[PDB]
Amino acid sequence: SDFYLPGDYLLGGLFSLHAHNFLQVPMCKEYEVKVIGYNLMQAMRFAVEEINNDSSLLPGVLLGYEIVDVCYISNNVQPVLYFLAHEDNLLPIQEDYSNYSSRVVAVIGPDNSESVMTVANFLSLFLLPQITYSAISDELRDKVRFPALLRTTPSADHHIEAMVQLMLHFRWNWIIVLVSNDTYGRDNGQLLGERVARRDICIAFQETLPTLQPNQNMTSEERQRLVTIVDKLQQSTARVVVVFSPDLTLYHFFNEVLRQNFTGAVWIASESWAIDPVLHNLTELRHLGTFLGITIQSVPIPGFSEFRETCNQECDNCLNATLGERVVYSVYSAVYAVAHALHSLLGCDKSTCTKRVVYPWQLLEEIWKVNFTLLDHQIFFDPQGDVALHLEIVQWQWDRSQNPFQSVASYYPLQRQLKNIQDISWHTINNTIPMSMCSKRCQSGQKKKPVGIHVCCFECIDCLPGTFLNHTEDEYECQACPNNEWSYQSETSCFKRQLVFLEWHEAPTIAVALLAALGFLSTLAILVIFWRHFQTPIVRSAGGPMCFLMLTLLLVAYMVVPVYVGPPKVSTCLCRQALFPLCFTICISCIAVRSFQIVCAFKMASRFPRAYSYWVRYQGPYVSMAFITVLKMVIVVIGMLATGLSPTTRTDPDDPKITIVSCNPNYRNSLLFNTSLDLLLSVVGFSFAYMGKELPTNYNEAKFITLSMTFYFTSSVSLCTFMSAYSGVLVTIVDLLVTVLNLLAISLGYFGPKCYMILFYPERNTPAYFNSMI
Amino acid sequence: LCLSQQFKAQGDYILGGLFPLGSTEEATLNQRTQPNSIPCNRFSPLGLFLAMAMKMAVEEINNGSALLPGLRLGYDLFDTCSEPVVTMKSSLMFLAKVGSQSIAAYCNYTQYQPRVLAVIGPHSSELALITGKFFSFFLMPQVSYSASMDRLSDRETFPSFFRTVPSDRVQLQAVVTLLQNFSWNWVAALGSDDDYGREGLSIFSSLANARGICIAHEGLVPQHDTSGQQLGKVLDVLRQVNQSKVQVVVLFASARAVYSLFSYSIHHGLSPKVWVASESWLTSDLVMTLPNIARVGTVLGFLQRGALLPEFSHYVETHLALAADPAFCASQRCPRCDDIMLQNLSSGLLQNLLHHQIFATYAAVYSVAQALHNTLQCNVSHCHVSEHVLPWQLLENMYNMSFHARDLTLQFDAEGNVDMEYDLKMWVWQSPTPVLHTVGTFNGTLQLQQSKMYWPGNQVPVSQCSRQCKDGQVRRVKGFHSCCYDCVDCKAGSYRKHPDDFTCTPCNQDQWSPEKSTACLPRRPKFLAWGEPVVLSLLLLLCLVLGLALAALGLSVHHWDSPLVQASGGSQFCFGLICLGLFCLSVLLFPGRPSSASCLAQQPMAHLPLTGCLSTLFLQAAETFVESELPLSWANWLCSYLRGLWAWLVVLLATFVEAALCAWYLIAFPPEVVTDWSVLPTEVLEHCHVRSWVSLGLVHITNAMLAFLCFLGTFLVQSQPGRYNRARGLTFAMLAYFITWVSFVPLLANVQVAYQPAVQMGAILVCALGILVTFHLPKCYVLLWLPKLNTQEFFL
Repeated sequence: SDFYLPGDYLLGGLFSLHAHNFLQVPMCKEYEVKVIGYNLMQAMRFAVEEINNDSSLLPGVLLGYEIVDVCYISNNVQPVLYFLAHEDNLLPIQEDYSNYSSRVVAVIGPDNSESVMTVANFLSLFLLPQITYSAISDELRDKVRFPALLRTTPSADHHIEAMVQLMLHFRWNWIIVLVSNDTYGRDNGQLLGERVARRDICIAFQETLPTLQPNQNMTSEERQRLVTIVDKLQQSTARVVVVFSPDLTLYHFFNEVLRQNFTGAVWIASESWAIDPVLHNLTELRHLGTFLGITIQSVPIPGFSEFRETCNQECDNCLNATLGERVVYSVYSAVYAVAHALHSLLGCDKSTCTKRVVYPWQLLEEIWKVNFTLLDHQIFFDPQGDVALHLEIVQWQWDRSQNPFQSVASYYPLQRQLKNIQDISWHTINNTIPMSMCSKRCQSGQKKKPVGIHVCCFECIDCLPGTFLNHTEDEYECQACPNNEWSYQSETSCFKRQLVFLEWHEAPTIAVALLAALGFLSTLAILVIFWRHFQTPIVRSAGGPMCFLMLTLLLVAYMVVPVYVGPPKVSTCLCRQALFPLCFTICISCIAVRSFQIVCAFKMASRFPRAYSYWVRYQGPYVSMAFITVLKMVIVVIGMLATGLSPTTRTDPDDPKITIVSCNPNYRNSLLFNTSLDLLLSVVGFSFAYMGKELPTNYNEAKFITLSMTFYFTSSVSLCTFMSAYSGVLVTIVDLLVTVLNLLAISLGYFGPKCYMILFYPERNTPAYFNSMI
Repeated sequence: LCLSQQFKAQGDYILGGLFPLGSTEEATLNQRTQPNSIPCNRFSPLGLFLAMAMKMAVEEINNGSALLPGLRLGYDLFDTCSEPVVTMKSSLMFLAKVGSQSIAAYCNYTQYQPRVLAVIGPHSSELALITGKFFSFFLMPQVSYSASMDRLSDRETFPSFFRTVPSDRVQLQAVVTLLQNFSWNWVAALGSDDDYGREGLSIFSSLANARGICIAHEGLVPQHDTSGQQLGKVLDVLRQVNQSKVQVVVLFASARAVYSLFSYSIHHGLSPKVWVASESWLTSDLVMTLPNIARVGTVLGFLQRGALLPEFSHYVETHLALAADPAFCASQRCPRCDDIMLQNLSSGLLQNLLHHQIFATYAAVYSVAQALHNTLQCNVSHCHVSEHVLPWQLLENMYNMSFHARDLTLQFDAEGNVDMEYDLKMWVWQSPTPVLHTVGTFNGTLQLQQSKMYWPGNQVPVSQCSRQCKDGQVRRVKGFHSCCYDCVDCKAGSYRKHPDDFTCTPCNQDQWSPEKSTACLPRRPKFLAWGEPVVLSLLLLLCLVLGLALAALGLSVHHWDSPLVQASGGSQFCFGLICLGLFCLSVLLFPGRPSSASCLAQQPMAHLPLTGCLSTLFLQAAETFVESELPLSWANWLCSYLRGLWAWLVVLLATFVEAALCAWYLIAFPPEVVTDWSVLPTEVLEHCHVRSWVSLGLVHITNAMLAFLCFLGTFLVQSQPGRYNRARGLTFAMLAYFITWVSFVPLLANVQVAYQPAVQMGAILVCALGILVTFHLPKCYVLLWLPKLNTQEFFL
């Protein structure tokens, strides 16, 4: 048969041309033929024949081979014993093999990773070099574990990286993973899990497919299993679906997905099914979505298109069963690598070959060493045992003028990135990239709020006033505004707030100041006209030091306006909160005690002469004025110390720009406390004068007390009413206006009539007029 | 001592054995480039104990008549060195033709003649895989005492591999049953990075998914503690467990990975968790060394109930003592055993827990011996010695059998496992070292002894998950598989529009919705409709006050010729009373559905008649004041001058000023009919909005000033007896006015929003009622009940 050819040195070859009572071990021929095995076997035979023809590569030396049709898992062991034998069938057992010479010097090994590990563990103790062409399992990189093994292909690492960089390029953030129950699926799914989270992509969910087979009928439980998986596909918002499975099993899965009326996904196919003709020919797949697949890049062998067209080394149906491009170059490069390593081991040059007996471990030591250009591609073994061959991404196309599979990207494993991506004709309405992300991006000024486990899951929430969003600093909590700034809720930046207080530019402010000035000069005129008539009965009965100092206090109190108006200072704030109210209050108290003296004192003297005898003895009225004054002192200080000596800042009720500066931030509270006692004094004096309504003893004093305290009472009640329905800037200026109006109430309503009589009814200055009352 | 010489004995049939007797230092483990032999240079007690167990089993089998009578069963042992290369080089000598040094590559098993009947298999799972695949080609039966990994169950690739320990699948079925018993539906699953842990996760996840247990997180913990990457990985695992709000964790791992995880778990401060251990690390002689264990949380795990061998320690010490005698040498596989003395093999090492694996080795030898006993068709004390058995002939007798250990019976099942049973053992922390407490048993079902369970506190811990949302809730999936949800309640103002499994839908502006609502409900418009039960009282009061006004007007017109009315103001008095009656009726602009006309008209339409009325009372106060407080010599002139046409002039002037300020209000601060969809919980408010209440003073200041001037003109006045006192009436009237409108502001500022118009209506009504009750009512009372006073002398 063609499975064997002689030579000076021999290569072993294991290819899966095919696929118990357990004692009845089946022969390899008892299973269906697989065409890819014929392709790979003919690739090896072509490579060895070409190397024998090339007189410059092995001058005067012929390569041979022994090829065995290993059926993909079963009937292992026998080939390695067949290869390792010293002569005929015999293999010696000994401690050290450094001087041993096996039948073959190198093995072109199996395809299935399980079989590769099985064969490698048996070859390892001899260090007979093995090269394999399609086992992508990543565990084979452990050369402590597999010292004899090398590969002509990138490992699963680079396939997963191709997938991940495809996802990054098109910004797919949110994916689904489906795996077979095999070691292949579980391994590749965990590896994808290790690559994805590292780079910010998130897996929505992962689930294992059932191990169905295409020929047999599906059971009810398997049917429901597929239904349950497709339901989770249909419910999820993700649309990138990654499938790690052998090809044969997926026929049922895609039949079910079609039956379920599913559509709109991107399917990313792993190496095991990315190029399957049978799945591609499933007629209705084209409605489901876009199919992309990672696969090793095809390199055309020049001469192969012509060349292709006691047991386990024979076949009866191979060619007629035939009547693999992407793996053929791996097989070809493996054979050429062995040839070059042998050429180096023999120390050879054109027509100088010396035909040593070669021990496999030295051939391994040289196989690690080769570096040459083959078919316009350069192949050398990485210390981890892999040759760098390009990968590609193929989109499936259902136009049969071109090839079924169209390349759309290429992955360079040494530069380790995906390059020159081309047009992918998507399923969307206008070839817009099909998006799939867990969440919408934040609007300006919105914080993130994580949801669930995954990084991609978050709500978007507006920043509150007093905070702002700073992309340079954070996005999961808001940055606080400086103490003199603010923000318009959902905003990227702050804005400066403005202080507000009374100043003379304002019409009402200057108006109030002018009113206070009128009051001041009128009070001073009253004082001086009283002084000019100190000798008169009017000033004797309703004047003297009490009125002199009352007018002095009142005219200095009129100087409040320059202290209210203008930028505040601590001392002026203390002056407003205690001093002006204090010096104003005692005047009202004087009016009160005079209202007592005019009538109620006589009621006391007649009804309660004992109390009156005490009252006149202990200086009743002056003591009463001092007593209420000290009560007022306590009342002012206990509020001020509870609210602070310094000026205070308050927010404007509905204008975000304005901050209002004023004393007494607890206005209403103190307003009530301060007035309560003052207005009670007002009421008691008012009622006393009302009782002695027509008493003319003090030049009809009761009428004018009544008038003045009426003005005071009504103004105070009006202020308390106004404060219940307004909160804006006008508060303090209206406060000042009412203060000035009360100063006017006293200064004019009480003293003015006396001065009017002095000036314009001078006959009333005579003692003759005064005595008419007696 | 002579230990190494005792590893071989002749017999009619010979058993091979692979044990972890030897090992090599870490310096040996570099990449290998030349096919030399491995320098085995260390010793272990475990390997010697297992080898002694096999020796004991074979010695007992040869002593008794119950098995293999008339035959001597031999044995010789090799060391695995825990190394595949050494393991292969050793196992090849089992297969090599007896009496020679080579093996022949025959194409099928029947042609071989191996020198051992069967192989008592290796310790670890990796070597079990490697050697089982190798032996299967020769169909030589192999019996591992330790390898529990489930992949070895497959009869297709491992047709001749057997074991005397349960597979991992049985243990994880027990674990799944435990989780299922406590309804611990929400758990994290962790495994070690070596094949045992990855396969453990693969088995457990399949079982959990099949039984509806939801795995919150699934991942692998590293085997090494050498670099910041591993620290970060374990920190990330802790983060995963923390953020998923798990409380029960399954940790199927080899011991060193668990030690690495736990040492950092103690450090990083994660809260205690329930850990379901595995037999591979629950032995925990290593784990006991941690500086703190009580903060880890409860540890549970199933542990094998193999039989005890009291004789074994005495046997070991006996043979070690014998191996000191040099006489045996007159009669290597492991050179390092010869250096070992009895003190190096103290009984404390046998009391480690290793009884499980020692007894497993004993039972393995008994299984092989019983299989041969069946194959030789033994009668009592007589074998059928007509043939010499080859291993592939013994294999067919091995599957169907049952065999007896010391006081225990076993069977190899359909795929080469044995049906052993378990104890559920848990750790309790009260003692200086943790104590293993038996708290349950598993034999295919879980026979929990729940009353003995020493939980923290006195109650079961739990982590669970909601499988189905209530109808009024929005779903959101979670878990490694999308096996379960967490629930969102529809907040008021939102509704469950669709099964959109991330978020609720906001309510429409024309509608409202309560909590847990599936769908919205339109919100009704609200305003002071006619017939509202409080407005009804105002509608009655309107008639009452208007009735008083009209009764007084009719009485005045009836007695029009009498002094009282002229003294009260004559035509001005009548006109003011009519204006007051008109003032009452302005109430009717407020109720009902608002309109653009009434919204603007209502304030002027109220205050203009009131201004007209109040002007007359102000003029009467002026009369009272000029009659009492001004010098006669021009008081008479003013009194006679202001009365008559000039009173109408004052009326017109006041009306004009009020109207001008009404226009200024209608231009500078006009109100508007506003519809509000937000200020009420289930309604839409329709109301006349005012820009700011301080702007309302434009229509007030006129009336307020007139009232204040009237009050000042009347309060001080007094009169002789025998005359009508106008001052009392005017004073009470103005006082009532001020009380009313001082009450007005704070009420309007604080009533609930929907009722505000009622306050304005009530204020108008009460003000008019006060004026009538104080100024007109006593006049008509005296006119009715005591007309005798109605004279020029009394009233003027």
